[PDB]
Amino acid sequence: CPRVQYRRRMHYATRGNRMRLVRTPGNRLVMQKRGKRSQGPHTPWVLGHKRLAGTKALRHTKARLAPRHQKTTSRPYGGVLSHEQVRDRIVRAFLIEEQRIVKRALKAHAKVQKEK
Amino acid sequence: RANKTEIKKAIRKLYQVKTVKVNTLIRPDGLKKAYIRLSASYDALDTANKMGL
Amino acid sequence: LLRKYREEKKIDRHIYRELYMKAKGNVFRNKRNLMEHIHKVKNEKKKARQLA
Amino acid sequence: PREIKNLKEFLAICSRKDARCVKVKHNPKVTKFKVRCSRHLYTLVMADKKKADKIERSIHPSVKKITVTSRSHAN
Amino acid sequence: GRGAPLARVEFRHPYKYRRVKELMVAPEGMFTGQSMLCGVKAPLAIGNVLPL
Amino acid sequence: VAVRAKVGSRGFTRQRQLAKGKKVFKIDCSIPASDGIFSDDILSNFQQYFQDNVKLNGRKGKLTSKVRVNMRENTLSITTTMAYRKKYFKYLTKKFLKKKDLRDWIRILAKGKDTYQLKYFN
Amino acid sequence: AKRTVKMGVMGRYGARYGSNPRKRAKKLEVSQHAKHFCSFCGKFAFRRKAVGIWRCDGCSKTVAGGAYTLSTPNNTTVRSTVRRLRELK
RNA sequence: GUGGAAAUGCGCUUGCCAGGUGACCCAUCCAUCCUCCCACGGUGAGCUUUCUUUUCACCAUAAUCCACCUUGGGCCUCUCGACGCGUUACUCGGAGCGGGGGCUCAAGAUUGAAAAAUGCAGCACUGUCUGUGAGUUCGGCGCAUUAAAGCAAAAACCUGGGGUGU
RNA sequence: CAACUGCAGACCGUACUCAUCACCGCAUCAGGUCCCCAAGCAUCGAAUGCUCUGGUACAUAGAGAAAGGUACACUCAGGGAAGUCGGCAAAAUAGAUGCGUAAGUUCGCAAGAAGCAUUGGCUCUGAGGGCAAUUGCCAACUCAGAACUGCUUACGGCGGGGAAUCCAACUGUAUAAUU
RNA sequence: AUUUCGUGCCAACGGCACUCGUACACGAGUUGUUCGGUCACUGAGCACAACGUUACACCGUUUUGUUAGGAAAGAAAAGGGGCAACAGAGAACCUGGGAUGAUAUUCCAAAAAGAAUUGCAUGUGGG
RNA sequence: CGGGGAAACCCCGGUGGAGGCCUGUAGCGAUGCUGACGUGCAAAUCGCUCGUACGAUUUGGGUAUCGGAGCGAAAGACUC
Ligand SMILES: [K+]
Ligand SMILES: [Mg+2]
Ligand SMILES: [Mg+2]
Ligand SMILES: [Mg+2]
Ligand SMILES: [Mg+2]
Ligand SMILES: [Mg+2]
Ligand SMILES: [Mg+2]
Ligand SMILES: [Mg+2]
Ligand SMILES: [Mg+2]
Ligand SMILES: [Mg+2]
Ligand SMILES: [Mg+2]
Ligand SMILES: [Mg+2]
Ligand SMILES: [Mg+2]
Ligand SMILES: [Mg+2]
Ligand SMILES: [Mg+2]
Ligand SMILES: [Mg+2]
Ligand SMILES: [Mg+2]
Ligand SMILES: [Mg+2]
Ligand SMILES: [Mg+2]
Ligand SMILES: [Mg+2]
Ligand SMILES: [Mg+2]
Ligand SMILES: [Mg+2]
Ligand SMILES: [Mg+2]
Ligand code: NA
Ligand code: NA
Repeated sequence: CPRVQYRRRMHYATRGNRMRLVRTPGNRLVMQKRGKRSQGPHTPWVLGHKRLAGTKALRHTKARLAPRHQKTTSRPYGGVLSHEQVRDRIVRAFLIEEQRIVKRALKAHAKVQKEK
Repeated sequence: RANKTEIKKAIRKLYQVKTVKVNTLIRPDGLKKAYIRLSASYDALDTANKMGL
Repeated sequence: LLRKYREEKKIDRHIYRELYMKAKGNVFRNKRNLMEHIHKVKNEKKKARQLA
Repeated sequence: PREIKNLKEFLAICSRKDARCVKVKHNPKVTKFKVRCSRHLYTLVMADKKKADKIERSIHPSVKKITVTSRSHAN
Repeated sequence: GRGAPLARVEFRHPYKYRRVKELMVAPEGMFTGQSMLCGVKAPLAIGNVLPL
Repeated sequence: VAVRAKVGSRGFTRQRQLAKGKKVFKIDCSIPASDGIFSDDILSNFQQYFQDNVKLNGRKGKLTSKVRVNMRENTLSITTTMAYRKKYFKYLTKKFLKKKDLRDWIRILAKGKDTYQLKYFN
Repeated sequence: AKRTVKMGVMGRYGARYGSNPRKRAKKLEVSQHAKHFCSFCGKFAFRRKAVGIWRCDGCSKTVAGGAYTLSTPNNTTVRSTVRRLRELK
């Protein structure tokens, strides 16, 4: 029986203009706008587009007013990388530096040994 | 060409009343109309009688 | 039905896997068809175990 | 709207000097005290009929208190 | 509009504290994560850029 | 649903019953007994009219004494342990009123739980 | 060959476009939709995504390959030539 | 600043650099809100030559906030697998399946404040409900399929690397 | 720096219409004009027919079997294309289910090829599930079968088929107003 | 672009009729911190400045990171100033009303019928 | 998932839902009656019938190319 009308002043069904049907305490059926949804923080696109854990998906106004720990974790590269990618960088930093130290010593020792 | 803030200040100077809201519209014939709500401490009927309405 | 029998341990993981692929393979017509097959398989296992 | 949990929280709120009025609602089997401060309406719900009167008489005389009743169109 | 895939390569700026991103036509066998060497003293491998 | 139905069982239906029992419905005729609109004879057949017309388990006229109709002090009280709708006795009262040609003189309303009364209107 | 005797994947074209044009396109259509061996992780998981772009489901690597097949016979010859010329120094 | 072995939880400021949201609209399947039927009940009208525990109408809860069981996904830990888990469906696993215990994201559910003081129908007062089935693109499978067809951009905002301060 | 509190929150649009009468066609013209919401029954159904809510009785009317007309109206004995440049127009087939289906072929099709049978009403039977402790309670209409009984072949909606020759491979475009 | 509303009116007009009217006359009606737009984004694109050409600017270039032989920044930073979307991006408010003749997520007054959310400055308490 | 086979490999039944695929609404068109009208409802319309209807598809707003010129799946088509 009931049929509804747009209540704001845009009458086109686009992705940014989506409505839900609501019954009021006065026994009426009206249109109420439901907002857009964000996808939330992600890892960098070149490293795979993976959704981060411990972070909420908030729109522009909600993200500004939210507490800080709702968008981050308390570890290095908190709201940017995942725990697998943080481990890769730490291992890469230590192991590669070790090879440079080892190969520098070998080159110096071989030169001294050759000269004598 | 007047705005709401200027209208509110002009009313107090002319009639010595304090307002709480001003609403304006531009009529189809080009004139501008304003609805002015006075504070509860001031009687709109008393002011209109003094004006001569 | 197959998930319930595995949970209740009336069936084991070896028979469950074999019957799972046969159900997807259009072997059992309805629930009664599956149940009679399970009893037939279980009875044969009893005979083999008692022979061991 | 916010809910007060215990009495000592209610006494602080009712003494905040920001309360315009206190509305008392006499529901069946419960009584509610609704304190109208700025930006928020704080409510305190009591399931015990007695000592709900005690709070009503022991409220600050300075603050305005009203009994909520059913008003008609002409009322 | 183009038949050949393109590659995004990332370098360091020689003189400033920033990163430079380039876009080139990709040779066959190029993969993500590969190291590109450009210059006179670069070795002879697929995907490297050398003087003729 | 679970059991497919048959035409042979159409005539009879299960009445169902209450666990606690002793549910009473009252119809009050104090307003027209106050005036001369009603009569003692009309009250007498009113007792009989409800007695033979109220159905039980799909059949009418045979009461297993689980439904009691007796009325006292110008109030017809039905006491039963079988499930019933309060609206049913309002429907039966309307049938009686029409048969006696009094539909335009008496209207029936409800006060509370299991109570009906007859009043005039103007 | 239960559903179709010889048309194969080209059975979606009905009775249009001619038998020999359909045969020529069938060979390249099959390999373009096949799964190719990944040398980085040892899985048959390479699939095409737009012409010349291949992505592995296992290790999530992307490789520049050839149109309708992961590696072309000309590429195999080139890799051997370059390896020999590098070893020559 | 700080808690936990871990997933990760709880409570000063940014010349420069780096990421993210914005941001990309799906057949099929499942599905909220919603409306459409049934079963039970309350209220009011309708038909009644004869039948009809019967026909019709109504039975409503806005935004915002507090506290914290279902479904789907990601991950940690213990026990470390060749056969095993799983979809209607074209999958997957020593580059770590499955089972026990956990951390987290999304969509819902539940208790409460708002809020009966409102709304509806009958005549000052009365009544003021829940459970099933079908349909329906919010959301999910970051989804199949043609592709020599394969991500519009930017403002604004968010987090971190360094540095400063305590 | 997080709470609370006090004060202040500028400008323009806002009536009505959106069409068998409010716009464009000289007009209140059977033409044209983008978007959202969309009930019940029959039924595969946004087909087609009828209906609750909402909306309308506004389009010059009255009397009234001349001929000849137009029609989104029909029927005709016997024959059955003899009519005509030409089966033009009309008639005709028709849903669903079971069986059955040729030449030719690029092996995909041709194909609903062609053709045969059944179908109403009423009273029953069987199969296809869920949850709690073998029992109890509960939900959805689909399919198959039987006895009895009847026909005046009885809404709407819904392919006529076959054998060949010429041309163009195919889907598509294209002389708004004679191709 | 006043056809909306009330009261009156029947000369002409609504191809018949009118006591009716979107006709005629006289008076009324459109209320926003949150709705749409500007403020305040880029796109297909446009073309001020600068330069060049033309007897003559009323011509050409002006987004493939981007003007101009080019000194266009008022503590380092290369590449002038703008416009173009009322269906793309962006966007802090919801119900009830006995509140109209005509407006309402725009009106309601101290029990605001009320319940909220957000932008500026202030003041207190923690400091 | 079942069969057959020494191998190479070959068969049945399900599932799945492809296609400038088919019947058919809305939409987009315009074959026949050489029907109606032909001082018309209309300076091209009306009625039945008919083509297509997931694609080289239909459509709103914005933007870009014009008179010795523009644009054209090409008809001397169209450019108020
Ligand atoms: K044929
Ligand atoms: Mg305004
Ligand atoms: Mg093994
Ligand atoms: Mg093993
Ligand atoms: Mg585990
Ligand atoms: Mg409209
Ligand atoms: Mg018209
Ligand atoms: Mg049916
Ligand atoms: Mg229909
Ligand atoms: Mg229709
Ligand atoms: Mg004849
Ligand atoms: Mg002749
Ligand atoms: Mg014909
Ligand atoms: Mg044949
Ligand atoms: Mg047939
Ligand atoms: Mg052709
Ligand atoms: Mg023509
Ligand atoms: Mg006239
Ligand atoms: Mg917009
Ligand atoms: Mg706005
Ligand atoms: Mg077709
Ligand atoms: Mg003609
Ligand atoms: Mg010619
Ligand atoms: Na076609
Ligand atoms: Na541009």
